[PDB]
Amino acid sequence: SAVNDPLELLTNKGTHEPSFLSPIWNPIACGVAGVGAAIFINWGFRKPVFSGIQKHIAFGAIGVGAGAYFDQKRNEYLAKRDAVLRHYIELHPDDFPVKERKTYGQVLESWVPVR
Amino acid sequence: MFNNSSKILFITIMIIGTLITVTSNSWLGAWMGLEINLLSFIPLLSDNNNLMSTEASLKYFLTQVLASTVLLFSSILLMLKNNMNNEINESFTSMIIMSALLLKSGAAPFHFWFPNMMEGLTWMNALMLMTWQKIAPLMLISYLNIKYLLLISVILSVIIGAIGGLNQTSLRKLMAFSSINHLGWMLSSLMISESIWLIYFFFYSFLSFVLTFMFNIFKLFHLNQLFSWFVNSKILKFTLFMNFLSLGGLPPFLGFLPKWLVIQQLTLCNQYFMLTLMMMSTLITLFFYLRICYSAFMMNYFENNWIMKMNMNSINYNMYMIMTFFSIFGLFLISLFYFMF
Amino acid sequence: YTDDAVCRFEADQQFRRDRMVDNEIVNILRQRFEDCTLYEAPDHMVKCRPLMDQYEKATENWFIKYGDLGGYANAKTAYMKQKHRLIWERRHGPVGSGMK
Amino acid sequence: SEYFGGQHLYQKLSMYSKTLFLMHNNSLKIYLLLFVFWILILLILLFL
Amino acid sequence: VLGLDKRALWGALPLLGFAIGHFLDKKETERMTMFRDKSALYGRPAGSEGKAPSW
Amino acid sequence: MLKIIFFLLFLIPFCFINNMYWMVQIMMFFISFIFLLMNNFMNYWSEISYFLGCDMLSYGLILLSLWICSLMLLASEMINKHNNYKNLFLLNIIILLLLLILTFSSMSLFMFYLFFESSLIPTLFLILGWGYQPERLQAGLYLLFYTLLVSLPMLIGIFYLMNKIGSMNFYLMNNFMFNYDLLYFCLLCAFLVKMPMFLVHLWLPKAHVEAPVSGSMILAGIMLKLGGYGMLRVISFLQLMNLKYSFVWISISLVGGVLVSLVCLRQTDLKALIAYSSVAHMGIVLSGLLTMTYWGLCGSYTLMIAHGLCSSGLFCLANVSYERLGSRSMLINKGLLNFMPSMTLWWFLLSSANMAAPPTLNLLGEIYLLNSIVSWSWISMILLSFLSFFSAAYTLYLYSFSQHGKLFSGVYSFSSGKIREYLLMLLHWLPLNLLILKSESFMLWL
Amino acid sequence: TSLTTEDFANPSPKNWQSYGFDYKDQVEDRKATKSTFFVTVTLCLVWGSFYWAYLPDTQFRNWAQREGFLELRRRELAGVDLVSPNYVDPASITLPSDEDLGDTEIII
Amino acid sequence: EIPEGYEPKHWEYEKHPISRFISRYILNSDQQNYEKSLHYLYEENEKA
Amino acid sequence: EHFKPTGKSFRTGLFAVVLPIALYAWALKAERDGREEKYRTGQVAYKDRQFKFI
Repeated sequence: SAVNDPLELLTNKGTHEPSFLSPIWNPIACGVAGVGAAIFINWGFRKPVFSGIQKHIAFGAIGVGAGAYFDQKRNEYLAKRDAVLRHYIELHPDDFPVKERKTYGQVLESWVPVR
Repeated sequence: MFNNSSKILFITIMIIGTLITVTSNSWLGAWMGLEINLLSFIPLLSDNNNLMSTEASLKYFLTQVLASTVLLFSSILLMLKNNMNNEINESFTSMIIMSALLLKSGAAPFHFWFPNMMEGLTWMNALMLMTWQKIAPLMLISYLNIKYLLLISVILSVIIGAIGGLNQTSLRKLMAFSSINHLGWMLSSLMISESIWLIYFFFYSFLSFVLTFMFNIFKLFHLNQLFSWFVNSKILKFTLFMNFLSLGGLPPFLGFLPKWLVIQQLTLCNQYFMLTLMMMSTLITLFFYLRICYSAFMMNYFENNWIMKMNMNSINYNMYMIMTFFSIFGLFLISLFYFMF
Repeated sequence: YTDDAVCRFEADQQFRRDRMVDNEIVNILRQRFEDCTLYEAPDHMVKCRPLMDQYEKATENWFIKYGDLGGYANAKTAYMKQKHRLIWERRHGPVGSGMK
Repeated sequence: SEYFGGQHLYQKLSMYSKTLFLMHNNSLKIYLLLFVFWILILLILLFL
Repeated sequence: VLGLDKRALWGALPLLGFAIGHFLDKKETERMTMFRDKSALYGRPAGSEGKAPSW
Repeated sequence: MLKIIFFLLFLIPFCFINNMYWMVQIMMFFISFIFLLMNNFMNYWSEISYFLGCDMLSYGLILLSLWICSLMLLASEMINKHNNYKNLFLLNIIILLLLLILTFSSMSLFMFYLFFESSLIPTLFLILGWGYQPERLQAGLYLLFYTLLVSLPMLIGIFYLMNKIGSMNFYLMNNFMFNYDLLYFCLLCAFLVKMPMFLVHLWLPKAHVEAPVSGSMILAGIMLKLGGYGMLRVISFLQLMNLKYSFVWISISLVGGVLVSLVCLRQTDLKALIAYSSVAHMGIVLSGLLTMTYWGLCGSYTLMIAHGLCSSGLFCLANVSYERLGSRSMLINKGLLNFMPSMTLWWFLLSSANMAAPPTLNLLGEIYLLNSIVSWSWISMILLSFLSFFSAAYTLYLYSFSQHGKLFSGVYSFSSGKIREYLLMLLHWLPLNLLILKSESFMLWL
Repeated sequence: TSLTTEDFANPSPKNWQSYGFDYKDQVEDRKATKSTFFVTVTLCLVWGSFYWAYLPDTQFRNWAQREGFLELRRRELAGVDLVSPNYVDPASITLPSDEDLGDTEIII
Repeated sequence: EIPEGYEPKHWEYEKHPISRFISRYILNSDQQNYEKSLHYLYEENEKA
Repeated sequence: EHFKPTGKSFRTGLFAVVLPIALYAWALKAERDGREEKYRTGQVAYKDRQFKFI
């Protein structure tokens, strides 16, 4: 629409579809991190890197669990953040007034003649 | 917490002392917590096997006693004129409080005692001093809102902290000058926010927590010892030293993320000139870090040959290797962190 | 609008496609004068002269439109050159006559 | 080009690192005295 | 003539990365479907449209 | 685009398995072939994937790296011959390549910077790890500290652009034109260093002379282009400011090119001479780039591709000679036509390309920068004549002096050229010619 | 040793000369040479250059030339200048009248 | 000439049979890259 | 190691690069400014503009 209402801009509509890697990147990233961290420990102790896979599974499992938990909390923090902005906009409609959208017909800015 | 049950106590009472300061709703309450913290650190710091250690126990005591003394002096004076824990418009009486706190933390103009007491500390002692003891002082400075005094300390901190460090060879003394520089970044981050400072401090402690262990686990105290240090896989030694680069804040590693968020906020607040002096001065800090990496990046050395073997503690090394892994690959986990938004 | 990018992106690509068509409509006209000079020599001056007149006019119109923008020329820049050109025309008359 | 470049800059930076070393090679009293001087100036400005 | 041996059998792992890499971005294009057959330069005529969308 | 990235990532473990040095390049060459099939790009960004796209500009530079980074493995067979931490060496290149691919394939300015410098550290390990001469330290710092000193201030200039544009994406930036004088210096003095400009080139002769053969390839091959590529993206919204200070840069680079060519004639080291030849041509690239005209932009993109392949090529030959004669000085290296006559052919073709000889892709780009510069000002014809004249004066001296005369006397017996070396040289030069046929693609990025 | 006139005339298939790809295992050295040639040449240069030549018209340069002819014929017949000097028609534009400008710098 | 109301598939727009094959099974149609770019610029503009 | 700003070196370096750069950078600025002034003033009709295609 021709209007610039800041509250409209913030408000979601559900049109956006989050990417495929979005709901899995933090779990999978931590899971790989846990395993890789376990790989150092054996290497640091000059043990066969895949010896004692128990520790790999634990670190991988612990990584996934922690990743999912913190990812769950992340969205609440983001959801709350926009909620704050939307509420603050509503309280001060004067400081965020609706502005009209100019088009290039009604403006004359400079250009840079390279020559 | 290394030798006896008594050392366990002093560590805890240090935690209680720091907490009392940062949870206190008045200057007087805050000052008490500093006194609690003072005597929790000295016994941990004093050991009579070393002629040097007792000297360290002294310089710290005289400095901290003076700091708390002058700190209490101004706080009484502050509420003698305002009758509130807070000053409506900052003035000289609030500056005096700032001066004490900076000396309490060894900022640039009053840092002299801080490296000069690092000769006679064990590595585990230096970590407690470098990281934890800087919590209470710096956290109270967030209350005071003087700009030029705080601004001056930053400019001198990064400069003195860097240039002084070039000339050292003692790693304990080198890290002190390195820590003074990171202190400069905090105070810069402290005039803009705290959440950055809380984030930045946590990362700073993380990296120092790592580098201290590597020296502590292998008891290295001088640059020469790095070259003489024996490791089975020169690849392994090469990778352990790649933590210094993170401490230098290079972006491929985790240690830059802290520096990065401090610039995305300082720049947002139009403090462009400060960043020039700071970031430029960090290069000199990055320099002597590379002087340490001379013992790792080149990877075939002339070394003494009466050692074939590495003798190391497991649990410290076990925790050190985990911490090192993130210190090199910790960047891709910025996605997870939700404390910057 | 000054805030939407898809509509700007739509026009920038359209401007670029039209630029190619207009770049080489000049090229075709050059090839005509190119070919007449080879198909009409030795008496080619009389016959290529009209073709070159078509060519030189096209170049100027080409240079009035896309000229002096350099690389990064885009729909916005080309249109804004036109707005400034027209303002100068009504005030100082056609270019080449100088200002008043 | 390297007079204003590196080799001189290092020769200057190292020269200052020498000077800061001597400034750190003093008794503990001097540094505290420096602090007290700073306090006294702030107190004097307070009366004004 | 290739002069390849059993060691190249490990090559399947990098080829595994190729297919996984191909799959994701292909999955990404299926997330790009809000100007699909709607832009002014390729948008379908209003009415009596093809059943299957182009690309 | 992710097809490339995940291919490289899963090739990382090949560094760890033993006797996999040669199986790596094939995976590195094969991916170039796969990447070579997916050319359907345009001026605007294409094949979006979460933040990774590619236009015609980024494509050629990416494909150049894959080719060059693949030749690094061929050139540095000595690392395999002496098992000199080859596994670590391989991991350095695979990491380094990934940083490059992301750097060019990044769609947002902040990312470009994020991987811009990050590629440096893998290069820095390369110099110290595998360099012979003791000076790799004193040349290791120059590469690191010239770059960091001018890249850190660039980071501020990047963030200051969010608070105005609100984003980093390149297309959205072009809609703005900024007027602040310092901002201009915080996004070009950082790239003018890495080009390099004549007065701030002091790191280039040190890094190239001391770095190993492979490090010489990538330093001369892709690092000098990241400065050039960066400029092509950020003069779009510095057009107005570019007009007030361009004449400073054009004069310095043009006069800088001439003066360096004389410096080339007074060199006596093969590695030094080739490195100083890089500054000479890079002066023309930068000069035409700042002219901002359609020709100067397309030409600059072309020459960066061509020059990288050539200068990378010429570093092969210096390594071949150095490997046997043991010394890189011109006095030692004489009359090599009488030891390795088959080699001398490749010396000529790569040398000839460096002096803008036809039908190479190098001459196509150089014709264009020359056009833009002349159009910029007819006074530029003076040195632009000198620079093109002297740009052959040292090339002949490089080729003729090292190949023609009577053989050295003290040299001890050494092996003759091997098939690996010849195959390496062909892959450097042969594309540099055939690319002229399809300059359609690697020219019109605008 | 003291090799003979036939040890030089009866080449021993025992020692071997390396093609620069390996110096220890003879079959390995030939094996790397063969595979490296195949990809670098038989695929990257032969198949690559072939595929390049038949690449579809992706820059819309061949397409333009078709427009440059059709577009030229239509407008050479239509009594319009062969290249329009206006990005949009001047009459469609709405100039800001002089009082609006207020001394704004105008450039050509 | 294009029939009155016929929509060609993108590969129909080229002459040589090999070029038809590449554009049909080896490369993304020009429409696809054009219309993905529109989406991405739309979302990116919403950031700012 | 054996360099010193001895005046002879400065005098050598001064005329060597700095003035050729300065004098010639001045010439470029001068010539373009004169040429630019005509264009801004509107002196040159689009018929007569050189390097139309550059």
